Formats: sequence, C-alpha cells, structure tokens
Amino acid sequence: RTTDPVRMYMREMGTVELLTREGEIDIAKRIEDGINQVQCSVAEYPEAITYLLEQYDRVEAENSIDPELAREKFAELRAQYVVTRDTIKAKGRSHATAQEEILKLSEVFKQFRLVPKQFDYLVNSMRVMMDRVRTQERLIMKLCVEQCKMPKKNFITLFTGNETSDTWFNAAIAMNKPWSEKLHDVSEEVHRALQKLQQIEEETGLTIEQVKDINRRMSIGEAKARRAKKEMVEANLRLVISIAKKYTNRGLQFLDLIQEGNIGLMKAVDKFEYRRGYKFSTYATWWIRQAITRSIADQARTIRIPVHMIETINKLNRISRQMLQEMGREPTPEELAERMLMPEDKIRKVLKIAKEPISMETPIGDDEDSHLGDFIEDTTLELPLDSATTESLRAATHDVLAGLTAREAKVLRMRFGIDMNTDYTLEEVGKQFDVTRERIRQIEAKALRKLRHPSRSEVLRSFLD
Amino acid sequence: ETLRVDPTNDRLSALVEIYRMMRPGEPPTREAAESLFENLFFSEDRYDLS
Amino acid sequence: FDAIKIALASPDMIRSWSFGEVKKPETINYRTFKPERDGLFCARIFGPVKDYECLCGKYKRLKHRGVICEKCGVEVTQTKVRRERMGHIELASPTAHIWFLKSLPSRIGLLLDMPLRDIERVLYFESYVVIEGGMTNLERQQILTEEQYLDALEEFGDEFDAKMGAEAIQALLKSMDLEQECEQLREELNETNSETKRKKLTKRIKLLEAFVQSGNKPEWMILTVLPVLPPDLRPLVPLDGGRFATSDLNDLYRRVINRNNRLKRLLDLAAPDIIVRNEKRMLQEAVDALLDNGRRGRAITGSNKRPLKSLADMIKGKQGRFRQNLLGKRVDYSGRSVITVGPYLRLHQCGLPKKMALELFKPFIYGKLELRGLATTIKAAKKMVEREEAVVWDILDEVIREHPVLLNRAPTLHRLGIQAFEPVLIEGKAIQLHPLVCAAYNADFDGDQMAVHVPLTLEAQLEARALMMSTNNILSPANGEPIIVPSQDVVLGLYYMTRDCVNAKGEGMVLTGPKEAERLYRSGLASLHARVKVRITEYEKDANGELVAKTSLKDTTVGRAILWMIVPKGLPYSIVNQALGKKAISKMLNTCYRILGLKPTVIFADQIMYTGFAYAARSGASVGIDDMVIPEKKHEIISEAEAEVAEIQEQFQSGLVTAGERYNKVIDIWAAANDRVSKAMMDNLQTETVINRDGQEEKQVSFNSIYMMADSGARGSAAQIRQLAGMRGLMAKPDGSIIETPITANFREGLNVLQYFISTHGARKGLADTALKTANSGYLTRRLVDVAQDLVVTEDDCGTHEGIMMTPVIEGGDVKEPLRDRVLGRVTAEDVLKPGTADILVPRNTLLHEQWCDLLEENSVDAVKVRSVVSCDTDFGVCAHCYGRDLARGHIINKGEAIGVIAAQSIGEPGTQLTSSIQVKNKGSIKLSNVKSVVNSSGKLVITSRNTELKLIDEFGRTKESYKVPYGAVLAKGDGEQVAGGETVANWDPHTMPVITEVSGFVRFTDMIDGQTITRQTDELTGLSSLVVLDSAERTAGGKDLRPALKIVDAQGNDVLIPGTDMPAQYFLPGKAIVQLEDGVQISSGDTLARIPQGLPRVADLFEARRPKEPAILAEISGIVSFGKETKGKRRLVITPVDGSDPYEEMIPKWRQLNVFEGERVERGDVISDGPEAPHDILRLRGVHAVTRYIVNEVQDVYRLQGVKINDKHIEVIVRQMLRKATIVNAGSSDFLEGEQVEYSRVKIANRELEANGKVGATYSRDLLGITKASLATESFISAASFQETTRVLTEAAVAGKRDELRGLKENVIVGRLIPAGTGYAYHQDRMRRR
Ligand SMILES: [Mg+2]
Ligand SMILES: [Zn+2]
Ligand SMILES: [Zn+2]
Repeated sequence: RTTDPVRMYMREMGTVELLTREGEIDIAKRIEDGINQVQCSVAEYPEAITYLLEQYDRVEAENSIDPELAREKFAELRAQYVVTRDTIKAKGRSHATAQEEILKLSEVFKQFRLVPKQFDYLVNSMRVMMDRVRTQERLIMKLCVEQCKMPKKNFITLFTGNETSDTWFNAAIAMNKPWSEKLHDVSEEVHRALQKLQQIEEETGLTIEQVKDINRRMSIGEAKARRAKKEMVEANLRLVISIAKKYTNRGLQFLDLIQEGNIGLMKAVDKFEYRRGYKFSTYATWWIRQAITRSIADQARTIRIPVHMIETINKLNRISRQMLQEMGREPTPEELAERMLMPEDKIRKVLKIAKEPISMETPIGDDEDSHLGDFIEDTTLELPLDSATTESLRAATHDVLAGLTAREAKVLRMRFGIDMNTDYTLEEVGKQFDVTRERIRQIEAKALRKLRHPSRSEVLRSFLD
Repeated sequence: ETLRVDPTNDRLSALVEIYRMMRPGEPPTREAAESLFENLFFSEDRYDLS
Repeated sequence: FDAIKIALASPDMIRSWSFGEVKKPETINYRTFKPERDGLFCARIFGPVKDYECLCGKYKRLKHRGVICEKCGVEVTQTKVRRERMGHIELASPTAHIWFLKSLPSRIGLLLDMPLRDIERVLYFESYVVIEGGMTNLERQQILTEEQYLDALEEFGDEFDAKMGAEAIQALLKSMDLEQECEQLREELNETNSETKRKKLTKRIKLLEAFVQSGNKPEWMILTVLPVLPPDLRPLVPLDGGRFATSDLNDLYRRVINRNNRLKRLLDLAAPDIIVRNEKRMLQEAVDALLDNGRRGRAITGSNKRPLKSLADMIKGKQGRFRQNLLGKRVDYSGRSVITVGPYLRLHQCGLPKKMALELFKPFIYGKLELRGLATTIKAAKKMVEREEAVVWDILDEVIREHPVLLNRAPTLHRLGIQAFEPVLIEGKAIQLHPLVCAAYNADFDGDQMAVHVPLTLEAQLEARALMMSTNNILSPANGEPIIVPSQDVVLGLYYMTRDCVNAKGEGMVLTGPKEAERLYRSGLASLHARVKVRITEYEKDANGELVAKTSLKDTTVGRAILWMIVPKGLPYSIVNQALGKKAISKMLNTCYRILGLKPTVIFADQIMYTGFAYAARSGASVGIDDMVIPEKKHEIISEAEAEVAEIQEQFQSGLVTAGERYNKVIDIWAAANDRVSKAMMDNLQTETVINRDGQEEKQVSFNSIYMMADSGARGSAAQIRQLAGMRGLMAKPDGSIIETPITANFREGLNVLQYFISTHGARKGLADTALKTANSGYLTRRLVDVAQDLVVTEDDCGTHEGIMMTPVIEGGDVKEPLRDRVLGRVTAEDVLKPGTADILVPRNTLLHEQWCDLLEENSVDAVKVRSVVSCDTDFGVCAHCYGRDLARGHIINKGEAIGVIAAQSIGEPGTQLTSSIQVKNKGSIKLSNVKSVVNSSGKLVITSRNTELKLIDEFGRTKESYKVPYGAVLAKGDGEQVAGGETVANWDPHTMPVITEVSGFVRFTDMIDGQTITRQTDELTGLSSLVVLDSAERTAGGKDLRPALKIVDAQGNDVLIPGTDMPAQYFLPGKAIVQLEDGVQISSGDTLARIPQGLPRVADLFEARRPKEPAILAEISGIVSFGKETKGKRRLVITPVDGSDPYEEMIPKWRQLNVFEGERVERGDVISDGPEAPHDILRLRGVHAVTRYIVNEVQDVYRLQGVKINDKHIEVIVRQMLRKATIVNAGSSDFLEGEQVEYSRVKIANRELEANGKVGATYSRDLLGITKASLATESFISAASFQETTRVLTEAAVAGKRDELRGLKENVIVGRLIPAGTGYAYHQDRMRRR
C-alpha cells in the first residue's frame, strides 16, 4: 500500500512484539533449550564417539579449565562404546538393555568445552548422512512410485517396516501384482542401493529407524532453535534502528546498515552465552557496532579502503576536529602527525585518499545542461603524433628496409617485432638462420652503420621528434 | 460537505488518518501519531516564523 | 549487418555474454591504481588497463596476445575489450526487473490480468501468491496475505505451494502455459460480447502472440542474473586535481553486489524469514534504483545530496544518451566562432580566420605539406605550424580553395540555418558571413557562436559543393518566396536607388542606357533621382530559351538603370519599374529563378548585393530627430481624447452605464484616437512639400529617413512606425486585458515613468512569450520530426488516381491567398480543365511552375484536382510525381529527398515569430449548397436547413467570396442574381437560433399539458405570447415520459406533411422554446415561432489532435437523428437512418446549441455540437481528403495570420504521418481490432486481395494518433526509443521482439550507417536488393 521498503520493514517490525527483561531471559532460555536439544540428541549418535576421539587426539598435543580434565573427560565415552558395541550390533539389535546402555552413553556427555568450529563438524557429518539416506529414499521413490504403476500410498506401509534386508523388495511383488512383475528390470538399481544402505547401517552400527528418529529430533531441535533465533532477532530490531542514528552519514543508505546490524545481531545470538547474567542489548551493541563499522569500511566508498585504514582515518578525522575546536584554524598535517604518533608522509598518504570520487552527474556548470563527463581527458590518447607517426614510421621502415636486399632485414624485422607477433632475441632468430648470436649482432651493427649515416635515412632521422 | 465525506471521526483514527497520508505504510500507535502531529505542526524545532 | 534484432535476455545468453563473473564489491585498489582479483573493474573479468599490458607486469608488448596469465587471470589484449565485456553477478535470489514492473503500462500485469496494486503487494514481501492448489479455493494467481497463508498452511498443508516475492511470480510466469492459455484467451475474446473487455484482452492476446512469435519467454522477462555495464563506459579515472572521477552507476552496482553478497551470507547462515525477505526486498529496490530510479520509490542519493543516474536516466530526454551523445553529438573539426560581415564576397563564399583554418585543417595541412615535398614528416610540419612559417599560409590558401566547408548556426531554426560555404583566407579571428544568407539563418550579428564543420572525404566535399552550397538554393524549403532575399541594409540601399524625385536635379538629360546612368551618377553632375527617359536593352525568352533583343524608351529613373546594369538579360522591366519593396524584390528573385534558372540568379544576387552595398555607402540614409517628424495636429488629438475620456468618466459617475461598458467605450475611443493619430503621422510622413522643375508645389513619395524603412518594408512594419512617431496603440495587461489608459506621448517626445511602466508590462510579457513559446516550438519541432522519420521518395509515380480538391480560404472576411501560390509546385492528380466543360489543357502528371501558374491565372479557376501524399499507395515513403516539386530546387523532385524532415524544419521555421450583418465586398451571383429554400410572404427567401454555405461566383467563374451560414437565416437575394458589394444579403439575429417552419398552414397546439409539460406565462415585452415552455431543468418528469412536440397542422383536425418528404409536419420542443404565435392563425412558409439562444498552443493541440476543451461531435449516418433517454443533464443521443446503422447511439455532454432537432433529416458527417472540432470523429466519418484539407485550411491560415506564408504540403505530409497506424475492423489477415500501420495494412492487401484469392478480411479504419502517440507506434523501434518514454517503448520493443529493418531515415542515423535518404538512397537501393 506504499512505495518505501523501509516503511513496510517498520510495519513488519511492528507486527511482532518486543520483550521485557523476563521475556529476554525467557527467549534466552528458549535458545538454551534449542541448543541443548541438539546437544543431548547428538549424544545418541555413534559418530560422536569418533568425533570425541579425534578431539582427544587433537588436544593430546596441547576463563579456562585445566587440560587434565580434557584428557580424562574425553575417554569414558570410548569405554561406553566398547561395552555397548557387543549389544547394539551383536546378539540382535532389538534389545531393551542395549537401549539402556545407549541412554547410559548419552547421559555422560555433558563435558562439552564448547568450540564453534567443533560444533559445525558433527552437524555437517549428520547432515550429509541424512542427505545420503534422503536421496536413497528419493531414488527408491523414483523407482517405485513413478515406475511399476503403484502410487505413493503403496510404498510407506512396506517402507516403515524394516528397510534392512531383501524382504521389502519382494514385499512389493505382493500376492498378484501384475503391473509390478518386472523384477529384473527394476532390481539393478534397487539391490545396489540396498547394499549401500546395508553398508551405511553397518557403518553406524544401528537400524535405520533409530537413526531416522534421531535425525527427526535433529530437525525438530534445529527448527525450534531457528524459531527462537527468529523471535530473538525480531524482538531486537528496535536495537539496530536505534543504534543506526549515530552513523547516518551520506556514504550508505539506512537499510544496508540495518541489515548489516541484523547479521551482527545474528552472530551475537550464538555469541551471547547468557549464563554470565548480562542483557542482550549491552553485548549485542558491540557486535552491531562492529558490523556497522565493517559496512562503512568495505562499502560507502568507491575505492575500497580496508577497515584498519578506515579506523586510522576516522581517528585522524576526530583528532582534526579536536584540533579545530582547540585552535580555530585549519588543521595542519604536522600537529595531526605528532598527535597520531605516526610519520607525516603516512598522514598525507591517508589524507590523499579522502573521499568518494565526484560522480558523473554533478552540476559543475551554471545550469542542468552540461554535467560531468564532458571534461575528462582521454587516458588512451590518440594524438596527431600517435595516430600519424605510428603508421608512417611503419611505412618508412617498410620502404627503407626493403632496400636491404639480404637477410639483415629479415633478421631485423623480428629483432624488434616489425610485421611479426612475438618479439625475439638473438637466440630465437639464431635458431631459424644463424644460431651463433654474435653473427646476428654483427649484421645488426652493420645495418646500424648503414642506417646511422645522414645520407639516405634522413627521412628516418626526421622521425626523432 | 467536508463532514459528509470524512474518512474518520474519532480523534485517534483521525490523527492516524493523517499519519497514513504523511508517512504511508507504517501503522502508527497513539503516541507516535501524536508526536508526529506535534513535530509536524506545533513544534519550535520544525516551525518558525519570528 | 543490415538489421537490428531485439529480444529478451536469457540467463544462458548472459552466461555466454559474460566471459568472467563478478562476486566482490571492490572496484580498484586505493594505494596502487590496479584492480585486484574478481572485482568491478578487474582484469580477469573485463580486461587490462593499458594497451597490451597485464596487471602484475609480467606479459606485455605484443608478446602474449591470447594466453591467460595464471596469477590473476588477465587476458593481455587492447583496451577495446573493456567496452564489450559483460557482467553476470551471481544473484542468490531472483529479483524484479523494474522496467517490466513499474512502467506505464507495466507489461507484467497485462500478461496476467493482475492490477498493479496486487503486483506491489506480491513483489514487495508483504503478500503471498499460490501457483496451483488441490482445491478450487486456492486457484492460480490468487493474492494471499500472511494470515491467509497461515490459514492455508493449517487447512491444506502439502497440497498447495505458495511462495512470496520474485521467485513465486518467476515460477508463476515460467510454469503457467505457453500456447494453451493463448488459445483459450483467443477463443474467449470473441466468445464474450463486450467493449470494455475487448480493449484489454486484445492487447493481452497481442502481447502473448508476440511472445510466441518472437521466440521469447516470460521467464526471460524477470531478472535472475544481472550483468554489469562495461567498466570503460563507467570509468573510475583519476582526474587532474588529486581526487578520482567515478560514476554514480558504479555506486549503484556496488550497492547491488553488496546486497547480493549479504544475501549469499544470509543463505548459508540459516537466516530467519524476515531478514531474508527484507534482503530480497532490498535487492529488488537496489536493482530498481539501478534500472529506473524514479519508479519504485525515492531516488537514491549520494554524497552531494543528488538523485543518482540510473540505467533509465542514462537514456531520458535531452540529458540521455540519445539526444546528447547519439543523435546530437559533439564532433571534431568544429570551430566555435562569431559572425562578421564579408560584403566583398560571392554568394557561395564566406570568410575564415587563418588561425582557425590553420588549426582546423591540420590533417589537410599535413597531407598537402607531405605531398608537395615542403615537409619531411608529420611532426616537422607540426613544428612548422606551431612556429607559423610563411609557406604554411600559402599552402593553406592552396588547400582552402576548391574545398567547401559547412557553416552552422547553433541552434538552427530551419534547413537553411546550416549550409556549406567555400571559404577564403582573411585576418582576424572570426568568420565573415555573406550578408544575403543571414535572413536564411535568421542570425543577426549579435555575437552568435557559429560552428564551422569540415567535410573530410571527397564524397562529403562534393556533397558540400554541389548540393548544400548557397549557390544551389535561392528559394526556401518552407515557401516559394526566397528567404535568401536581399535583407534590410541592401534593400534600403536598393530602395534609395530606385526612388524618384520631383525636383530631380538631373532633369532633361536623356540617358543612353545603364552605362550612361551609372556614369552620370558616379561623376556627381546628376543625382540618383531623375525621372528621365532611358533607352534600356531588354530580353525575354518567349521561344524555347531563345532571347530576343529590343530597346525602347521607358519612363524610369537613373538608379533603376544602374540596377539594370546588374540585372541579367532574361528579366523583364515590369519588375524593375515599381517602387521595389522587399516583397517586390522577393517577386523579382522568384521571377528570375523561374525564367533564367539557377545559373544567372546567383551572379545576379551577388551583383545586386554589391550594388546595394556601393549605393548604400553613397546613400547617407541616416535617421534623425527632424527626420522622425512629429505630426502638427498631434496635441489636439490628445486633447480631444482627454475630452472624450472626461465625457466617459462623467457618464460613468452620473449613472447611465456600468464599468464594463465604460471600459469598452474608453477602449473604442482610444483605438479611434490611435487610428486618427496614425493617419495623421502617415499623412505627415508620406507627403513632403518639394519644388518642381519650375516654381510649383507638388507632393510625392517623401525622402524621409524613416519612410524608406516604412514603405519598402526594410526593417519594421507600419505598426512600429505608428508607435515610434505617433502614440502607442494598446499594451498587454498580465491578466490578458488591455490597459484603459494608453500611452498619449510617443518615443521622440519621451515616455513618462508611469508610461514606460505600462509599455514594459506588454514588453516583458512579449519577451516572456519569446522565452517560453519559442522553446515550446522547438520541442514541437522535436515532436514533428519524429513522426515523419521514414518519408523518402522511393518511386517516381504510383497508380493512385485520387487526390484533393484544393480551394483558398474566404472564411469570414475576404480572400487571403490565391490559388496560384497555393498549388505552387504541387502536382495534379486528374486532367484538370477550365470551369467550362471543354478544352482540357493540363495533362495527368505535371508540375505547377512558370507557363503553368500564369496559364491558370489568366483563366478564372477556383478549384483544381491536386495529387497529394495522403493518397499515395506505396509504403515507407511516397513517390516523386505524387508530392510535387522540391521547393528549394524548382524542378521534378529527385528520388531520395526526405520530405518529412523538410516539413519539420518548415513548421519549425516561424516558431520564433509566432509569440449577423453579413456584408459582401464584391460583385457576383448568389450560390448555395445543400439547398432548402422557400419564398415567404415578404419577398425574401428564408433558410430551413443547417448546412447552407453562401458562396459568391461572379461572371468569370471563380469563388471570390464565401460564407458559413447557420440554420434560421433570411436571404435578401435569390439564387442566380447579380448582386453588388457593401449591401447585406443575409439577415438573421445573431443572438438567437430560430425554429422557422416551412409548413404553410394553420397552427395547432397538440401533445402538451399546461402544468406538467409546458406552462402558461405571457411575455410582458410585446404582449404576443401563447402556451410556452421554460427550460428543461425546471420541468418535471412529464416531458421525460411524453415527448413535447409542436405538430403544426391544419385547425380542422386533419394532419399535413412536409412539402418534399413523407414525414408528418411535427416539429419538436426543446428547452427555451418560448413561442410567439397563437393557434388558428394561417402562418406562411417561413414564419418564426420561438427564440432559442446560442496561437502556438492551439497549433500544438491541432497537430496532436487529441481533444479540445469542448469536443464538437458530428452526425454519423444521414437520416433521422433523435434523442434516446430523456435529459438527465447528459443523457444520450440516437441516430436512426433509412438505410444505415439503426440501433447505433451516441452521447451529448453539453446541450447548449443543437444544430439539428431531435427527429429531423441530417447528412452523413454533419456538425452537431458547435465549437472546436475533434479530428478523431472527422477522420472516423469523413475521408483523409477532407481532414487533410481542413488542416491545411486551418493551421495554414493560422500561420498566415501571423504574417508568414508556408506551402501547404509541409502541413500535409505531417498529417499523412499522423494517421500512419490505422485500426483494422475485421479479422483474417492480422487481427480483429488491432492498431496496425499503413505499411503492414498495405502489404496485406497486395498479398491476399490482389492476386491470390478474394477478400479474407482487409478493411480498416484510419486513426489520427497524437504526435507523442504516433512516435510510439512506429514499426521501427530504435527511432521510437529516442523521442520520449524510452523506457516504455523500449520495454514494448523488448517483450515483442521488434526486429528493425532500418527502413526509416533516423534509424540509420542512430546505428551510424548511411541514411536511406538523399545520396544514401541509391546506396540503399543496392543494399536492400542484395539482401
Ligand atoms: Mg542571436
Ligand atoms: Zn598480470
Ligand atoms: Zn505515388
């Protein structure tokens, strides 16, 4: 109903409701619940044991805790794995005490020492395992729902049963099935995929239904964490629109700084760690100001000056404003250089790269008839010299060197590149004619002694200007 | 004839009826529309005749 | 290449265009002036900075031409690759192309039947749309809110699929249909029967058939990948001040790629839906501000607080790429210089500074120095130029002769505002312009900065010498009169030469000829004024070019014989013996060009300018204070005017009249006093008491210093002299009125500080008029030059056999122009003949030149058949023998002459200078048209019809006088009676339109009830009244149910009829019908019953022909025109013919003056409403031969009213191009109700209805579009994309696939090849045949 994107952005902000202090700690506790759901669901995964084993191998060569607790508290899950592996895989998979040992392995996981690089690896490995089993189910659906004339409802009732051995394949060749009698015409992909599913199951050491509900718990916890992150970032858009007042200069628009503070607040969500007892606005202020300075350093300038030189030139502008207020006169580079504790040539160098280049549509004249661009000199200049002599000297060499009735002109035209593509040295022109370099040098000196005399090369002499 | 075609009658809706004509797209509150009316018509920081 | 093909951009097409992709917002480095890897100016994506020089400095100097450096990807080639390398920004999300989103029309809603409000609802991330649903509730193209999306999510689940934004509408456009929707819309267009739906569904189905026929897809309309502009075209170049010179489009592209990188950082970081929807909305707004900044929202600012230039602001108006860098461009060899006077030169010769010719002709100087052996190399000749050697002036004089150069005034007014010249070498730093052609420039010596352009090659050199030299054209392209006529100073010298005296101190000496005349003038013994007899040898080519010798004595003066010394053989002395005004010298030059041709005319004009200069040097024409004499009876006129305004003031104080009548009376008496003092100064100025040869007192034409500038018309008309010597007539009030107190004093007496203020009121009003409306006329020239951009003479003559009936205007007053200058140069269509039906002397296809215009002038011709360009059958131009004569050459027009831009420069020529008792004035016979007349009982003849036009034809047989008579008049003379001038022949009251009845019988008041329909009110003026009716606004619904009508029948109960027809005698009763007659009386045929009462923006509105302030509708078919529903203010109008369209209705907004009553007989194409006529209905009912005739009778008379004559063909071919796109009425060839061009309609008739089979459907209806409308309806797109709304017509060209064949003349100007006009027409004759 409007035309400004920032006003309907404010409308979408006003659609959601803000937070009080108790609402802030409630959304922080919802973030904690969304994190800890994945933290306890990953304890039931068999690859977490190998992940903690490679973590113990990484910290073997190593406020903070002592490393002895990292050496001791990263090896009991290996013992639980080697006392569970004789029950979860051997002597049948469907067992109650095997699931009790699985829960015992899961309840000893709280020795986290959380690192954001460590958290990505288990999520990535479980996501590509979920992607592998999902494209396995997708290719099975492509070979069974689309082919052999049976709908999607005749697949899930046999898919949810075992999905381990060959019983589900000839379960789809049921009591009559005249449309699905093509056995060997469809077997060639499905048993090759079932062997891949079986080797995946023997890699994880568990049936496909348990890892299916484990990945469903992963998706549920990730969706709940995403909704908690969404309400956290939506309740704090007043923070970015209230912090974006102090950086409202004419280098960028408002919306780019707002959406950079949005990703700064999104980083501050996972960098919050609310158990210290602080508010989200106070710690998020630093991250959003960092994102705002990063956007005003990378963007808001045609010539992209980096963030450290942006910081030094902002300090130089503040020192120049302070010396303007303390003196009244224009700030010389000497006082700014001695107050910056930097040499003066670096001060003038960062002063040279002062601001965005004058755009092409500024009215430098008296009216709006002639803008900029009608005053720029050509860098690729084509002078009367550069247009006339660059061909007339070529014609003069083609006229004079044609009088050279031997191979000296043929070895001199490739000595510099006249009527040739690649410029050659004496060695490359030697291998064609005269492999000893000094023969070509002596014939070049003879051609020089023939051409340097002001008798017939005076037209070549007049081209020195 | 102005009072036969008035969009809103209340003071709130009325004031708001303005906010939509001045700054469209943003649904205002009572205090926001009141502050916009004050700083657009009856504020010394945005209006001076001397 | 020979054609330009446009389409929509595919993402695979951009991927083939790319040769490198940009992913980072860096442009260049800030310390070193080198772009790093993968940037907006990078060397891998676009190319290197210098010619054969890589980034890091590893491969250069022609050694590596096509290899790629593995360190940074740079391809070592020239700088020319930096102007052709594309973009391919990897967009993470698809976005909206704002050219196809917020245009007028938008072209994305008309493809989908979705309003623009809903388009703003879906593209801005506020509302969802569903592509397909499992139930009929969620159908295609449904607009869902977020709460409705949540309701559909909890209600349906996985059955529906509804996204939001550009991706949703992208999938909707991609997976709707391809041809099944087109077939369903094609059958549902003619399945339904309506008019409001069949004006948009036909445009939708034409858009869709263009999409299927051009091979385009609606997926390619939306933008999924954005390519950047080449970085040399947006150059970040270091200027010479320390800072950099960037473009704002670089800033917009940096912001677009920054939002794209933020989107790419938001996809992998698992962003919530609010931030990613705001990111896609901001990417849409950023690409919208990059494409067209003034459509989607607020214009994006920069550092200097200015709206930045988008891709649409780069092509828009005069500041766009077209009118500043493509059409009107800066050019080399162009020297800005002022104008000076060279009077010692020929007509084809101009002056040139030696410094400006030295620097301007530098390649010619270097080539002539190298070819002569005087210079060794180029730079040695350059050092000879920079040090000013003596020999380079001689070589510049050698190279400057036989080398024409183009002089050009900026800005030009018409075609003769720029032409070639053969320059000479003089000193100074300015160009000596020949004085005869400054009137053709309309560039007085005010320091006008003239550009001088050098034709380089021999093609352009001979094109300058033989075609556009000033010796090639002595006439103007606007009119047959020469605008290269002798101008003010030389015509003043010639008028002083041809003047005669009564004293005449060289009296009695008989001069032997021109020789003795110039001898006794130059010796000083005889003056320039001597009424003597001179033996003059004169020659006339009465035979086929054979001149005859004769010498006799003529009563003339000495200076006329000295001019005859400069006059060549072929002129007669009938043009030399008069007073020789400016119009007389124009007629002399015209007759010289008709008789002798171009070969003696240029030498005659040069000798006339030389003699006028030499005898204006010896003239001594000097204005003074005693020369500008005050009339002796001037103070008594002001005293009588003061007594008259005192009488008017006393009649205003003592109450007899009002203030408005006081103002009208004081304006009338001040105009009378102004006319009296003007005749007083004219009698004191044109008469001078001079002595005869003996002692006598005889008046003559005066030797006053201002009467030479007044009578001859040198510089200034009679009004300037009447305001200079006499008092000022009338000024201009800023509200539009006239000041009631005019200036009593004159300029020599002095103006008071109040009187100077009243003068400067109208003076500053006229100066603001000259500042605004002349620029409006310049933009009108820009308008009219872009509708006739394809009219080139292709063939010689087509078999059309149809033309116009040409007649002069005698509208209102007397005649203004004859037929000789009106059909001057035009070509006849049929074999026209005498007014008598015998002796056909004119062939089929011939021009109207000498021995043809005078051969009709000796006859009493009044109307001839003339072949036009509106009836020419060929396409993409007209023929040579269908247009007539090229006006600046004077012969058969050559194949290639572009008539349309000639007409544009001709209409643009006077744009800088525009700013009842019917008494006959001649003798002739009374003739009428559409006659319905009858004799009443008083001896006169009343008129009972509307379309009677009184015209007067004398005994010779010409239409000297004509009038326009409304309905209800009384003629005092009969048809075929010889009348005299001055007397009134038409007598009717101008304040009312009567209801005069031709039924001679009794009076009967029938079908009327007093109280409900009519009332009873006796008139208190004369006492003669009856049962009358008031206005229709006061009556009740009795007239709305029963129609009130006066059935004038006999009083014995029986009914009578109309004499001539079979209709019963029943007149109708409209409003204000206050009848003045009783019942039972025997009225006669012709008795009255009641009394019913009644310019350059106008030029632009008549050229556009859109709608006037009050549209004057016309009657469609001849028959009975009645009313439909009764008058609810503005109800209806119906037309019921006898053999026509019976149930067709109409609409009347204003019921002020109805010409025909509700139920009487009309003619097809007859006027209904009075006022300014809208030409849409005039073209819809009358043919093109009537509308074109009406325009060349109206706007040519408007241009003539200012005081300038234009040939009517230039206001005819623009009108021919105003109906270029027509409206087809039946399907079978192209479409049912499309707007198709006349070329596409002519190529369909010649293919189907000529030799293949019968009529598959090819009838159409012509439409006069607007000038802004016809420039957007051209079949060629690249000329349409330069006039105005380049965004709109460029989107219409992109979505339709309009492949240009470049047939028009500007279409080859824009692409940069040879034009298909003039000398390039013979090149295009080989180009279009070998293709
Ligand atoms: Mg001027
Ligand atoms: Zn390199
Ligand atoms: Zn023709």
